[PDB]
Amino acid sequence: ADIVLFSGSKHVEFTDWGGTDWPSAYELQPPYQTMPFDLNKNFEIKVDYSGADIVLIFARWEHGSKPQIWAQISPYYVVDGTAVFTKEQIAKAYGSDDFSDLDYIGVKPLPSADGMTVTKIVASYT
Repeated sequence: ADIVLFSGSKHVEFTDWGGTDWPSAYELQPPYQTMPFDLNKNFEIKVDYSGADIVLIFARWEHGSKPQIWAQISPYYVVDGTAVFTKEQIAKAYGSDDFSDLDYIGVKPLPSADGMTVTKIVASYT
């Protein structure tokens, strides 16, 4: 499967850390939503984009005395305008590939002048 997570054209503005928000090309909260792809399989996220450097985030909020994880990864490669982030890379930044307590997944720009445009996001099994 090539699962189409997003298709079309979505332009995002993000200029500075001081701002009112840090928007996303694409976001999921695994505890509050059905997952559109399987995290226990060996996935890749492929993003067709333009403009700002893009990152993929897997986050677990601080709970009790288990600390917050904010695992923010750059693509494995970007080629001809498509960034590819792999499970290996995110599982390494997250500390494990145990995504049980996973709270948030986002595809987000880093600060720029032009912002980022996304035309397509795909989940893929390796």
